[PDB]
Amino acid sequence: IMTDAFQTAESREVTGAQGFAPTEGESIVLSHNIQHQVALPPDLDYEYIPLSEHKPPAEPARTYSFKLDPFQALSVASIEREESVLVSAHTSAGKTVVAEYAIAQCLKKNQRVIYTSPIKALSNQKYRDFQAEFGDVGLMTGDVTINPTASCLVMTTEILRSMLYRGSEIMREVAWVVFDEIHYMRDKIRGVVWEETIILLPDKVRYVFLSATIPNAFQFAEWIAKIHRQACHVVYTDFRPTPLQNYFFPAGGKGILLIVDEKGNFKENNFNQAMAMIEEKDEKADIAKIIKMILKKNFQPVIVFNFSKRECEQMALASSSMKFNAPDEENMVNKVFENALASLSEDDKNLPQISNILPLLRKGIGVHHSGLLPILKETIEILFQEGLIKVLFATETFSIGLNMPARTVVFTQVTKWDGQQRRPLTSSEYIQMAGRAGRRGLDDRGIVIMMVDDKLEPETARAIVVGNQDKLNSAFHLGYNMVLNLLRIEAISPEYMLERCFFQFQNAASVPQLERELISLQQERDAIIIPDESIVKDYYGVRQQLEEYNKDMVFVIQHPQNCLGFFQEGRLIHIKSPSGVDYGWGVLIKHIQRQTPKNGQPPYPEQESYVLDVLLKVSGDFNPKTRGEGPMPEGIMPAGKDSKNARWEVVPCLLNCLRALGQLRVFLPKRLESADEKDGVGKAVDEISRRFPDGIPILDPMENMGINDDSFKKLLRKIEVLESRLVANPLHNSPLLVELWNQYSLKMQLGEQIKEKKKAIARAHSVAQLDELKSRKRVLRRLGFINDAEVVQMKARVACEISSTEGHELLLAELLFNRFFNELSPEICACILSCFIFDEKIETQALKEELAKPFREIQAQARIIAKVSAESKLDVNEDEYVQSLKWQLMETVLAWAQGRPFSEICKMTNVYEGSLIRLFRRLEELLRQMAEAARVMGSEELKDKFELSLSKIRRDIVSFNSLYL
Repeated sequence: IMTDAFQTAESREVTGAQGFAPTEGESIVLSHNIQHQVALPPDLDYEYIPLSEHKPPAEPARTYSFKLDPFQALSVASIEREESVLVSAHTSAGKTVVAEYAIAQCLKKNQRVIYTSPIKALSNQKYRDFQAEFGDVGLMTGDVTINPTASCLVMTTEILRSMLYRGSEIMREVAWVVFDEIHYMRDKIRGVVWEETIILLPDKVRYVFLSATIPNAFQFAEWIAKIHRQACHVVYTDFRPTPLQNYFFPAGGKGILLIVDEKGNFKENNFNQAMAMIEEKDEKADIAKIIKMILKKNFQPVIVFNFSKRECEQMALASSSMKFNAPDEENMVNKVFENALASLSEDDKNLPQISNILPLLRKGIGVHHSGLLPILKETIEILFQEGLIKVLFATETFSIGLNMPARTVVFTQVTKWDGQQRRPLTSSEYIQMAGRAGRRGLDDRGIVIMMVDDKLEPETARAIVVGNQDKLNSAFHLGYNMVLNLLRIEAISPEYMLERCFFQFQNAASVPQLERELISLQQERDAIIIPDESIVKDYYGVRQQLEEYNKDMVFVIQHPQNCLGFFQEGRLIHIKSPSGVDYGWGVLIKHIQRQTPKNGQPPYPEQESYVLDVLLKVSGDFNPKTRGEGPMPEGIMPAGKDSKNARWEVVPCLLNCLRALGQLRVFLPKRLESADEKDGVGKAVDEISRRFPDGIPILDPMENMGINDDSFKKLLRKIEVLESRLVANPLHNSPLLVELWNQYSLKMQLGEQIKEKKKAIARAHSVAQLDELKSRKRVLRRLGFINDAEVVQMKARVACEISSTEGHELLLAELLFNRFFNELSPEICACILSCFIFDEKIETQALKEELAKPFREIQAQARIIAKVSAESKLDVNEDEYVQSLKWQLMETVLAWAQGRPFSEICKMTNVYEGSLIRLFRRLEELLRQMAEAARVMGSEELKDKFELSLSKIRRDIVSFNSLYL
C-alpha cells in the first residue's frame, strides 16, 4: 500500500453543469493508461552520439480512411514514419487493424510484405481476410503456395525460416515483415523457430510486432534494436473494456467463492476457506452442474477451456442433457450449416464427425480444437460470434484466434502441456484466456471460474491470478537442421546465432540487475531484527517437525494392520476429518469393507478402503446417506445450529477420519432406526463424559494396540524427544509468539526468496548451450555428416532440406543417402514417412510384417544414431528416441495413396478426421521437401520417386484452405 485509488463501485457521476460546457462521463469507467517507449540502436563510435527523438503524432498524416482509436493511432503512426514497432495489448484492443495498415501502406507505394501466424489454420483465415480486402495477397504454406508473385504474402513461420536459410531472392525485395501473436515465441518446441526467422532477416527490414500484454515488451525491442541496429518503438496498454470478478470452484465443493474483487481486491479468507474443501480428497460431473446453473444464473455465453481434445468432447456430452436454444435459434443453426455442404462431397457430408456435431450445435453447444475439420471448426466459430452457440468447449489454441468474447470463462484444468513439463498455469496464459470474458457492450462484468485440485503447493494457486505477470522467455535451443544450415554457409557460424538469440540477450541484460535484486533482499532480512533470533528458529523449526510427524503416527494407526482388530460394536471412537476438523467423540456402530467399486476409479488404498458407520452428534444438510466417496456425508459439527439440531447420528465415516479409540465400549442393540433409539445411546456417551472430566482414556498405540514395529518405535520415540524441545521455550505464561512468528516468517521467506535469486544468477551464466554445441558437433563428425575441419559434407546438404520433421533430420538423411527408398514403391515410401510426421497417439493394431520390416530397420537405425549420440555427452535414452515413431498410422495412409474413400479411411484408426488432415498435408510436405533432398544427392530417380508418391496424396477435398488465384 503506497499510492492507489478506489473506483465508484456500481454506478456514479462525479460532476454536473448547465447550458454551456458540460463534462461527459457517460456509461464508461474506469479504463485509462497507455504507454509508449522507444529502444535505440547501439552507437559505433565515441565521436558522435545523435539524440534522435521519435515521438509520433497521435493521428497520422494519412489514415487511408482506416478507423483508428487513440491507442492504435500511435501504433499506426510509428509504421507511417517507417520504424519497427511492438504492439502489446489484449485481444480487445483490435491490434489486427494495424497489420492491415502496414500492408496497405506498402501497397500504396507498391512494395512487398510478409505476414505470419503461429498456426497454419489461422494463416488460411487471415489470407482470405486479406485477399478479399486488398487483392494483392497470396498465401505460401508448405502444403499450398498460391500467387507467390503477389506483393503481400501470408506464410507459415516454418516456410519463412526455410527461405532465409536457403537464401531466397524474394527477401531482397521484402520491406516489412508482420508477426502476429508473437508472444507464443514462448513455446518450448516451436518458439525457437520464431527467433531463427527474426535473427536471419536483413537488418534493413522493418518489423511489426502484434502481441498480448507482456511486462518485458521494452526488453524485446532492446533485443531487436541491438542485433538489427534499428530504432524500435513500443506501444503497450493494460486497459480492457470490462471489469473482471474471479470465482474459485473447489473440487467436490457445492459452490463458488469470489477470490478477486472487480476492483482487484483479493479476498484471502474466501481463498483459505476454498482450500478447506480440497483436503477432502468423479469431479468431472461438477462442470455439468456449473454449466447448468450459470444458464439459470444467466451467465452466457460461457467459454470452457480444456487442454485435452478428448475430454473436451466428454464435457459437451455431459452437457448434452441440456438445451439452450430456442425454436427460431433451433433451425437457424442448421440453415447456415447447409452452406458448407456445397463445399463438400456427399460422402464427406455424411462423415461420422459431422453427423454427431450437428445435433449438438442445434442445442447451442460448441466444441473447438485442432482435431476438427477446418470447415467444421469455422462454422462453430461462425455460430459463436453470431450468437447461435451459448456454450463452447475450447482448447488453448482458441484464445490465439480472432477476438470472439463471451460473458464467462471457466478453467477446468490449471496444469498444462506434455512437451517437457507439467506446469501450473502461468499468469500470461491466464490473462489471455480470461480476457475472453466480459463482452464490451452487453456485460457488466467478466465471470471467471476455476476448478482447483490441490497438492503440496497451494502457493501455485495464489500467484497465478493474484500475483504479477511473467517475463517473455526465449525457448531457443540447438537443433541438427539449424546448426548444419549455419555450418553450411561460409559467412556465418552457428555461434553467430547463439550470440544474437533472445535467450542470450536476456541473461546478459539480466545479470547486472539480478545482482542488485540479491543485495537488496539480503538487506531486508538483516534489517529485520528479532529478539533472541535463535530460540524462535528452534521453536517454529521443531513446531513444523512435530505437527508433521504426528500425522505419520495416525496414518500407521488408521491402517487396518493395527486398528481393525480393535473394531467392536459399541467401542467409543474419536472422529476427526482429514481436514483437521474435530467431529468430537463417538461410538462404533458398524465397520464394513468396501468391495468392488463400479469401474472407473483405481481400486482403494487400504487406508481409505473401509467405511466406518459411527454415531456422532453433528448436523447440517442431513441426508447424504447415499454417500459421496468423500470422507463424510457433508455435515457440520456443533459449530452451526446447535438448536435446530443436536442428534446422535450414525455417520458413514471413512477410515481416514479416525484419529483415536476409546478405552471401554457401550452395550449396543441390534437396531438404531428412529430418532429415539439413537438419542438414548447419546446419553450413554454423555454419561461417560460426566465421569471423565479431564478426558476420555485412549488406547495406547504401542502397548494397548500392540504395535512393535522398529519404524514405529523409532517415530514414536522421535515424537517424545521432539516434544521436550517444545517445553524448553517461552510457550507457557505468555503467547507473544504471534508478533515473533509474524516477524520471523519474513526472515525465512526472504531467506528463501534470496535462495531463489542466488541460484537465479547461476542460470544466467549457464554454459549449457555452448557445451551442447561442442558435444553435438561430435556426432556430426562421427556419423560422417561433416569433416574434421567441421565443414559440411554431402549428407549434411540433404539434411538442410528436411524441415517439417524434428528428430529425424539426420535419420532421414542417413536412410536416403544409404539407398533405402529406391527399393520401395511410391505409396510405400509415403506410408513409411508417416511415422515421422506427427506425434499424436493413435490406436490400431497392425504388426503386418511387410511394413514391420522397413519400420524395424529404420527404428533400429534410430537406436544406432541415439547410441553414439548419447555417449557423445548428450542426454537421450536408447529406448526413448526409438519409440518416438508411430506405426499406427502406416496402414491408414497407404490406403489413401491407393485411392480409397476418406470415410473408410477414418474407420481404420481412432484418429480425428481433422487431425488426420493435418498430419497428411504435413506428410505431403515432407515429400515435397525430400524431393529436393534427392535432387541435391545427385540421384534424380529418387526425386521422381518422391514426386510420384506425392501425386497420390493430392486431391480436391484433401487440399482445403482457400481457392482464389
